[PDB]
Amino acid sequence: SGKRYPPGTSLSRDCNTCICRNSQWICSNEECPGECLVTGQSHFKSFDNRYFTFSGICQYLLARDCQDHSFSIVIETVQCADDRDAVCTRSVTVRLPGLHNSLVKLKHGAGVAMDGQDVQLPLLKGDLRIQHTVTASVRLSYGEDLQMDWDGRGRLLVKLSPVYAGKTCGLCGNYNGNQGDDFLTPSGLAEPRVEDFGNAWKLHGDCQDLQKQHSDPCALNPRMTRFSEEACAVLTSPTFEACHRAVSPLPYLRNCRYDVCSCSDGRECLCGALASYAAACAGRGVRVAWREPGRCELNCPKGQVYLQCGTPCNLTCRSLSYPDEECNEACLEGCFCPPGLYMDERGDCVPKAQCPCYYDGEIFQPEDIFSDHHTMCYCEDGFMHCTM
Amino acid sequence: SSTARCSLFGSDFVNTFDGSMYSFAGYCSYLLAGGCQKRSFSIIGDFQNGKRVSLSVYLGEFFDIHLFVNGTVTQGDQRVSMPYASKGLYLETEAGYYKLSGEAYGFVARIDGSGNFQVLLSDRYFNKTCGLCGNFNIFAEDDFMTQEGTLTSDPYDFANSWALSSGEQWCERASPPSSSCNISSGEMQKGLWEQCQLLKSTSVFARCHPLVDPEPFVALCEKTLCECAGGLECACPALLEYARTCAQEGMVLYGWTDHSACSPVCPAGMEYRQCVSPCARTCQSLHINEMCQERCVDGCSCPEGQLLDEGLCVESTECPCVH
Amino acid sequence: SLSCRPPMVKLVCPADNLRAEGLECTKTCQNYDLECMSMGCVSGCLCPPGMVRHENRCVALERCPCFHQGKEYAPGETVKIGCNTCVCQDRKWNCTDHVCDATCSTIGMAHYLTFDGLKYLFPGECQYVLVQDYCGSNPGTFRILVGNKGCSHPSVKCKKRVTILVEGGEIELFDGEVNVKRPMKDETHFEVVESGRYIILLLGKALSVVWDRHLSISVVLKQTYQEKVCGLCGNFDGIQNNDLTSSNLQVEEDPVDFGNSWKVSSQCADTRKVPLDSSPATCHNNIMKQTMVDSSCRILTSDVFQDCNKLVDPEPYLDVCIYDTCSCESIGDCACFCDTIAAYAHVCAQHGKVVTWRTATLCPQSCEERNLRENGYECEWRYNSCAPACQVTCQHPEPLACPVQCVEGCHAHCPPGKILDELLQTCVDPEDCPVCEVAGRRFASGKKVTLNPSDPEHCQICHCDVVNLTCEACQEPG
Amino acid sequence: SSCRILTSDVFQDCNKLVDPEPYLDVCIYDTCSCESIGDCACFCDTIAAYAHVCAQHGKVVTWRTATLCPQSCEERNLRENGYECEWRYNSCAPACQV
Ligand SMILES: *[C@@H]1O[C@H](CO)[C@@H](O)[C@H](O)[C@H]1NC(C)=O
Ligand SMILES: *[C@@H]1O[C@H](CO)[C@@H](O)[C@H](O)[C@H]1NC(C)=O
Ligand SMILES: *[C@@H]1O[C@H](CO)[C@@H](O)[C@H](O)[C@H]1NC(C)=O
Ligand SMILES: *[C@@H]1O[C@H](CO)[C@@H](O)[C@H](O)[C@H]1NC(C)=O
Ligand SMILES: [Ca+2]
Ligand SMILES: [Ca+2]
Ligand SMILES: [Ca+2]
Ligand SMILES: [Ca+2]
Ligand SMILES: [Ca+2]
Repeated sequence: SGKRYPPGTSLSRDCNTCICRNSQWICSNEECPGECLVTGQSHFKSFDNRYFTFSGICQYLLARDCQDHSFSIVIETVQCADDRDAVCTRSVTVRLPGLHNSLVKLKHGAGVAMDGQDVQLPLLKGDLRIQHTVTASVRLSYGEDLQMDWDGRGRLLVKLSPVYAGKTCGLCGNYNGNQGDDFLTPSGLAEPRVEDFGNAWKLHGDCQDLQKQHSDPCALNPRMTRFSEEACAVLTSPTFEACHRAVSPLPYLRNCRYDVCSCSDGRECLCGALASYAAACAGRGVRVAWREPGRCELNCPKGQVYLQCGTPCNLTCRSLSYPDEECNEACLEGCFCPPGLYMDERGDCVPKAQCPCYYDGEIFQPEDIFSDHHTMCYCEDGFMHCTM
Repeated sequence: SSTARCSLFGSDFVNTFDGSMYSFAGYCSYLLAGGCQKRSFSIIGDFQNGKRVSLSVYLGEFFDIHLFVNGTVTQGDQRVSMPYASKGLYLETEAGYYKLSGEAYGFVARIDGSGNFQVLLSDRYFNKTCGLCGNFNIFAEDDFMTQEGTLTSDPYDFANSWALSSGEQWCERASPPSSSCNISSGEMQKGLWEQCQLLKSTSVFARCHPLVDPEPFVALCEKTLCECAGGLECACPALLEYARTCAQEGMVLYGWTDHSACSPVCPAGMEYRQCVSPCARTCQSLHINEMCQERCVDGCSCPEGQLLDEGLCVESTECPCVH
Repeated sequence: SLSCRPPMVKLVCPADNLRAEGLECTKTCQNYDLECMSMGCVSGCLCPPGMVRHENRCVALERCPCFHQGKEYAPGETVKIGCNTCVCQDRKWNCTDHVCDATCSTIGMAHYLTFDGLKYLFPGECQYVLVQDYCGSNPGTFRILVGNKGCSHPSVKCKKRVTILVEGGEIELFDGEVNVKRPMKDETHFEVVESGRYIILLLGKALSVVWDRHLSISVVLKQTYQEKVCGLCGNFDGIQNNDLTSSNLQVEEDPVDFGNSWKVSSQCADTRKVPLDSSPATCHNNIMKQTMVDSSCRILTSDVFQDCNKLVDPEPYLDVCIYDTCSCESIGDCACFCDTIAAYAHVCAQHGKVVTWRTATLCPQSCEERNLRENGYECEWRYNSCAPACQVTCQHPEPLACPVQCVEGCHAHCPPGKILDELLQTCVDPEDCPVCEVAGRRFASGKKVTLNPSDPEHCQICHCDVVNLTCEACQEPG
Repeated sequence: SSCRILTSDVFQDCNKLVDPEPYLDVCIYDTCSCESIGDCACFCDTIAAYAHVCAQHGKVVTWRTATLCPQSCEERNLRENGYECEWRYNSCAPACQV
């Protein structure tokens, strides 16, 4: 990447490691997990790091295990503004044949609904865990080979581990390392026209298949042509200088100009597209400080404070009740409050004196002496001290 | 025919290409006309708060003349003088009223002294355009097809589908105005019902009926004779529109403003004629004829002599020279 | 109400089974293999289990067609994608496994299309390894190179130079003609077909080169290699996202750091990381001109190309158009525009879609000067849209291995009974060719090769210069 | 440089009769302002205007090649299936024939 390293060094990609020996990096070829990404209006990323766009309005199949049937994911697209070139995601439906043949549904908020029943988070069933992440985004985790992300305003993600190498099929592709075969319709033949690929995965026949995927919706709204240039010109400005040599910015720039000209409010469409880039720069190692009072700094409530890179392990009051559990989480970005204060259910965060206990799910107050005949339990400062 | 006509006359009112009126007190920019499959141009109308300001023509991606009630025609952000002729858009004044011709692209916009947008548009866009002035078809009932494509019964949420925002201002859904007329009714409907009625009674208007119907025009006036206090002149905006709408159909009317007690506003020296030629013989002009076979246009002009010189009528004896 | 038609029967949601997959999960031919959601059925009328809906007709058998490009195909019908046939006997397409012949390119001044298919931007001014075989752990037969001068910003400047190094040879080309600086040993495989606007140029059983005399470099390789090469064109493995493996054996993400790894002279200037933008230098803050160029590059999406746009995506070849002719200051020669469209038309021709896009007010391409040396104007040379490149001539009478089906350019056409020679520009009767047939067998028109090196005792050599029925004596080793 | 075709080996005969300095100032002016992309006509038409004036004074000129302002004439010889090939680009032929 245009800089020198001495011999013997070992720089590491996200995927694997490489070592310099005789002016030639030696590298391993061990597989590493993929990420299908939905975001913005209609902007997809396959597992094989392909980018494209398909603005159809039906229930499309996003992903599926296709040699066995451990799961299946189903996106549901709708038009999302006055324009016709604005088709955002409303909901996604997950299906686990391993447990009851159930049917999870991530709704347009941060809500989840199993089999029609709304649910309070967390949801530790046997395999699948569903919990908030920053208290503004849901995260499904089935087993150790599947993750998800929030489908409230339409930024679905997935994490498929290499045990699914090449054995999945959908809009997101085969997950085989080859970027070119991803336009493979279910009839087993690669299509060159994206307008044919997506409309082959629709689940309903009544839905209208589209004939052209447009590239410049700023023609129908020439007022936003100027603003869409200077707005996402910061994406190539040196504010993001640190991760041009980590991921190609040229598409994340291409997906901005389609979002800012198309959606109802180009304020947040702008600031949900710049974050699509920083969230990928951060997935490789580079964190960027791109927030300003002008460039969309979020408003953490009075109890909380903004924070760039922090630990979501010692935040929630449920942590003190279950301390022995492992938190093998990263250094995330969001709204926290200082280390003396821990997060309460009612939005405020409090010291650990009035931090309640969550014994057996039941929310006990900071001083609750409590006993059957044989056991003896009390809540001191977040933890539930039981005896016998 | 081979042409069309839209009009945004008076306050908040609209007249599409096909005999369909309504009211709309917008809050921001909105699309008047323009293609729908592919846009070579787009005529745009900015509203401050119900009352209109500017007409705008964005010629694809690269150009934007900005005329308005403000009259100080600007472009992009740099205020330019007037006349102006860049990119095949002659921005002239005709009959004391401002014009924006685009004959290469197939449209002729203009504004009057009071502020009344008008859009004459060719038959090349028959069945093609869609916007706030409706499609140019024969029918007049289907011409609310939203930006998605949806025949809507409401004349209001339609016009709010065709909104277009910028970076300087993002705009929301305007609300229909809460009419104060509903309590201040009084005598105002009894004595003033006649100025709307004289579209039907008087003989000078009693002959466009086989061409148009005044029933919408009388319908749209009676709701606006009630907010203005103490004036018969409140009827002549909805009436002035009826004059032009019959003129465009191929049957012009004459001398209707003699007894109507309302003449449209114009600067000093001139008053409202009817069917004056656009090629006004001015002072610093070349005495050439039989090239201006254009159709006849309404607007205010000078007296019989009193040639034009820089926006004022001056006597032919005092024609200056230039160097 | 409406009693539904005979061929199907109405359904009713049972109050017990949650799995009331009835009307909502209406299985058509698209969504049979696909798995469907359902809350409960409806008061509809659904086909039996043994059949499905098909465009307002409940087609009975599971014989319903096999879609491609949004078009019907009955079972048994075939389609030809590439060099493979593929039939939908059943409901899925069933294709062969004959990997086809890949093709680099240099679309414009500074772009490169790899074998597996990856357009990328690399403006350079040094000499660069386009493709070679000496890669890691291999013998190293051929080392095609490429070299540009004054070509970081496309313009009427940027003449290319190409030095190809096969079989210990050095044949190179620039300024229109091809030059041999060192002839190679096995002259039998060598061949040069100056047919039309191109210089087709074979070098072996599994190698070929094409050159439009101006900038394009389209080397064609066969099935033989399959991950034996590397360079700016990548490794030719099918995997499409490992074509940025630099010389130092790692994948890079920024192509401007890739080609800098493949320069020959390790002390010339490495090119500069340009700030990314949708507008090149001339089109930078000239939004007027940026639309006149965009519109004129929509010829790639026009009524005359509609057939090819369904096969070959034009979005790669459009980005090159806007990039080149912004930077290019076209004044007298509109070649930095007319050459990016011809590069798309030729790819459309290889897939069997000949096109006539060239008129008198757009990229004219006359052919009248060849019909000038003769005082009598015979008028045999003509611009033909896409004519075969591999024909028979006095110099090459036999049929050659033909990597290119057809090519644009000026082609000589005259009635039969006459064969073309290039030195005498017109076509001439066959007997006037300096053709050779020594001791009976059919072969070329006297190639300058020493046949039979193998056996000394059977050293029975018979050359032929132009016409002579001669045979030479072998010098004994003893 | 490209407008110095007006002062080239092929025009030396006419440069002695007709001053090229007027017709050169037009060349530099037009094709700067002109954004020639597909049609190089804002350049090829300023030289033809000089060649025609050179022709009126009896100096016919052939300045037009295949890499500079080609001007094919093959489409008129197309409506007939049999290609008779009578239409040709002629440098300066009489305009008033029968
Ligand atoms: C009105 O015109 C003035 C003078 O040209 C200009 O400064 C102003 O921005 C215009 N306002 C509107 C609402 O168009
Ligand atoms: C308008 O265009 C539509 C769609 O092409 C066509 O179906 C219809 O017949 C046209 N109507 C008129 C009045 O031309
Ligand atoms: C393809 O067709 C061949 C020949 O009929 C048959 O032998 C084979 O099983 C088919 N394969 C697939 C994948 O359908
Ligand atoms: C084009 O070339 C082909 C192949 O040589 C020939 O068969 C055909 O007649 C030519 N057509 C024209 C229009 O010259
Ligand atoms: Ca794949
Ligand atoms: Ca209508
Ligand atoms: Ca590869
Ligand atoms: Ca064939
Ligand atoms: Ca003479």
